Amino acid sequence: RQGASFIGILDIAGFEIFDLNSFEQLCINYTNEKLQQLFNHTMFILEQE
Amino acid sequence: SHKSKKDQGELERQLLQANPILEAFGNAKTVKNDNSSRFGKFIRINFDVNGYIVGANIETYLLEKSRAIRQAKEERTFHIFYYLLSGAGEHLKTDLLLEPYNKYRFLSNGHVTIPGQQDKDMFQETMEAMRIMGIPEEEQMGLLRVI
Amino acid sequence: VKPLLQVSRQEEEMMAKEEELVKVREKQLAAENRLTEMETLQSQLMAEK
Amino acid sequence: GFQACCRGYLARKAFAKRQQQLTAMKVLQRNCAAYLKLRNWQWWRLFTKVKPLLQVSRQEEEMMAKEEELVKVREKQLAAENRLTEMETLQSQLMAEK
Amino acid sequence: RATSNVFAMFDQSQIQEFKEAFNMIDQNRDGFIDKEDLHDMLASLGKNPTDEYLDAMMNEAPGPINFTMFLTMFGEKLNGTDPEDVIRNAFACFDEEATGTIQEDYLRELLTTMGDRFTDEEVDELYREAPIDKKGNFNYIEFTRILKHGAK
Amino acid sequence: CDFSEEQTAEFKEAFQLFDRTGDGKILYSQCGDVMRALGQNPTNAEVMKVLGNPKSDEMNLKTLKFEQFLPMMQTIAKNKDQGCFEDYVEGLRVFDKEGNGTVMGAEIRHVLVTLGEKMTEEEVEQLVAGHEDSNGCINYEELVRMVLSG
Amino acid sequence: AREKETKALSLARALEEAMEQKAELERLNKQFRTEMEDLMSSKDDVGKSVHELEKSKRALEQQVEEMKTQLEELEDELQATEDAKLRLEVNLQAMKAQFERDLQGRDEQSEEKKKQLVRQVREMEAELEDERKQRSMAVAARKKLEM
Amino acid sequence: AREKETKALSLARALEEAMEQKAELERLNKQFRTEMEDLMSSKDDVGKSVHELEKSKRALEQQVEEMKTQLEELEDELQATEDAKLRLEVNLQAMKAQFERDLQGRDEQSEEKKKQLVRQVREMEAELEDERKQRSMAVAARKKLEM
Ligand SMILES: [Mg+2]
Repeated sequence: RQGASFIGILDIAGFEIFDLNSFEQLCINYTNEKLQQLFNHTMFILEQE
Repeated sequence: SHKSKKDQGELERQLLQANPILEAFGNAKTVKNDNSSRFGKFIRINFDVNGYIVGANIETYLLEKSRAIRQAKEERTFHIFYYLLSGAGEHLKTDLLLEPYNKYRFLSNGHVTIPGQQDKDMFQETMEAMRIMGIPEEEQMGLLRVI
Repeated sequence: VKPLLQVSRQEEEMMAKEEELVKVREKQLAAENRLTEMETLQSQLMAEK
Repeated sequence: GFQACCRGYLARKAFAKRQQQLTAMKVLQRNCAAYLKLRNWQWWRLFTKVKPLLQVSRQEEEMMAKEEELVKVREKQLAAENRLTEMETLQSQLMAEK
Repeated sequence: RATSNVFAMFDQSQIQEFKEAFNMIDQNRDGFIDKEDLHDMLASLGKNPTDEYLDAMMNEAPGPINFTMFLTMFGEKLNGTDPEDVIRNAFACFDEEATGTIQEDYLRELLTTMGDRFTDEEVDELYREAPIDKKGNFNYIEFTRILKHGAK
Repeated sequence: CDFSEEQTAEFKEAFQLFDRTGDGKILYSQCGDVMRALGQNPTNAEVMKVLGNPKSDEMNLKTLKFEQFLPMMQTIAKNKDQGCFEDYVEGLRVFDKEGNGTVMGAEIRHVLVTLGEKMTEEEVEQLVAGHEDSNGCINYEELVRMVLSG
Repeated sequence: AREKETKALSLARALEEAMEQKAELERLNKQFRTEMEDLMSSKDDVGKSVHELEKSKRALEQQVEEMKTQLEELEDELQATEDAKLRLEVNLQAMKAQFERDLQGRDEQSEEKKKQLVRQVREMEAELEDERKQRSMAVAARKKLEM
Repeated sequence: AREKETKALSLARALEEAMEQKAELERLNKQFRTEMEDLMSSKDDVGKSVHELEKSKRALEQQVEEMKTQLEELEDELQATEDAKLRLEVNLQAMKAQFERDLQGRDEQSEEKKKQLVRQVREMEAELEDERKQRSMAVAARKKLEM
């Protein structure tokens, strides 16, 4: 278990719109919005900071 | 770890089997994807100072456990329910008290197919994946008994 | 003639060597098992603490 | 240039390996060739059946080897029991602390 | 064959073991095997049958065999052989993982390919009596016993 | 020849130790490896050059006699592109990002596998094997000196 | 040029062989000249020392027998010393492999026990590492309140 | 290419010279042996027997010379072999001593690194508890703000 470095691979549940969206879809779409904000922050904010 | 002692390594072979398993228990056919996953996962692969793989850790998120109970008009529950019901042999049907798809009311749509797949063959693929990962038959049967 | 024979003495000496070796070997294995078990007890008591 | 040096070193090591492995093969195959005939020779299989009896004529080395084995095992078991008792007294102190 | 002093062929322990052997093997202990001394030993150690055809080999060493002649006839067939420890050490050059075994096919390849080559018939003639595993493992460690202390 | 026969006598044996035709001949693919076994460091470009640029399949099929191998060795012995230790250490230092006399084994593997006359991963793992440390770093000065003196 | 080099080598070998043949034929011819002077000048003579000529011939044959029996000794002495060298070589190589086995065993035990210690320590360091971030969050939250 | 070609062709010329001289001596010696043996054959039979005695004695002298030469060459080969065997015995002893030193080095390195690991680990645990305390202080100061 003495790992020196790691590569992480993220596969979240993708953005959902059904005929009926419930608490499950709120949490999924919130996770997708957080990951998109990670993209926006990395690309546009941390870069210019 | 490619080396003078050239091999088909154990961790490599097992790592590749983790996704078929979590997909069998985790994924389901929705109206948007026939292999809709219904959980998030983060796979962390650990490398030594030489850059060879020493371990992987899979973290999962937000499983939509409600899908076990009730589904919309063209969808399936998690694939394993269909793999077991179609792939079990008569001794396994007897031991697990399995019934026709129309007996279960948690399978809202009854038997529903995925184009280009057979649940009876995906069952054998899943059980081979579990064997390769080293889950013993008592634990595989525990899983199927809980399902 | 058997009290005169040396081979019986050498066999007796080999048996004495083996017997005392077996005694210390039994104590070695028992001590290893005891140490392992007690160390697991010590570790569990550390967790409970 | 350096890859040529590395590939030379590797080829030279593999050659030295072959050279010694060939001398080992020469020993092995020469001995087995002599065996193939001698194996079937009546006087040899007679002598080898006598050999367990004459093998009783033997030197004392096994007793001293067992003496050394005894000493090594005895010292290891004494160390193990001392560490066991130290750990056990510490564990009893952990009981008091719990 | 060559005519050197007989001791050069054998370590002191090995010729001492031959001296012990010959003192047991000579049966009417006149100092010489005669054919009765031989068949007496063969029946005494072995089973009930006796095979006078073996007299066609006792004659091979000329006259009644003195200990120097007994040693000569054994040594001239025994020459070209080496101690058990060096034969185990020789196998170690090929069993790179020190499993104690070589594959049946791989040992056949090793013997047939290089040095002064065995024929595949000679390899199979080893295998007709050598210890072997139906899984393919040649447990060469045992073979070194069978080649010197064994032969059943 | 313009070469010392005392070592030609050794080269005859060392060539014959590559035996796999069943006689005093050996195949083009072996030529580089026997030259490297006799103590020279021919590049694969040099090996192809002295062989007259054979085809990649012809390399498997065509063969040298020792009478033809000896002048090949002589050509590689007399004239060479070989650098030296004082050059190679300066080449390895290009990867020394920190100045401590050490380089990452994964970097040296990647370099040797990808640049120049590409080596196999099996070869390169045999090269770096035994130069491990707790950081995965190779001390390139000693690695180079050992490989070169090996 | 490197083709001509071996052409010259081959022809040099041929020349050396032909010259050795010539040297032998010269030796023969020069010996035959003296032998012909013996055939045709006051020689091939009888009785005067023929018993001594026989004695010399017998002594030469005896010396050949002495050399042959000494060769029958030297052949076995060379065989035995070569076999001793083979035993030396094979035991030396097996001893190098045995010392490599010892070195690997030292590492196997010592490194396994020590790395188990380092693993427990690394699992503790993971807690220290998360405590760094928890402290950073706490102080950042207080700075967020202090304004 | 041209200088070595000239060398090759000059060696070929020398080879032809040696070959023709060889053939000349061959037929010359055959003729001379025939003439010499006719002078044996024509001489009286006892003198002829003494010629074969001298001829065989001279050949046996050459035989003894060759035999003693061979025994000298074999003596030299045996000496070189025993020197090599002693060199191997010395190298075996040196290799043994070297691996002994390396083994003691492995033992001392294992003990030293064990001690270093455990000592630094005690410091790591102390600094972890320090970070625990300082984070607890940070969150206490936050709570005492929020209050
Ligand atoms: Mg008798």
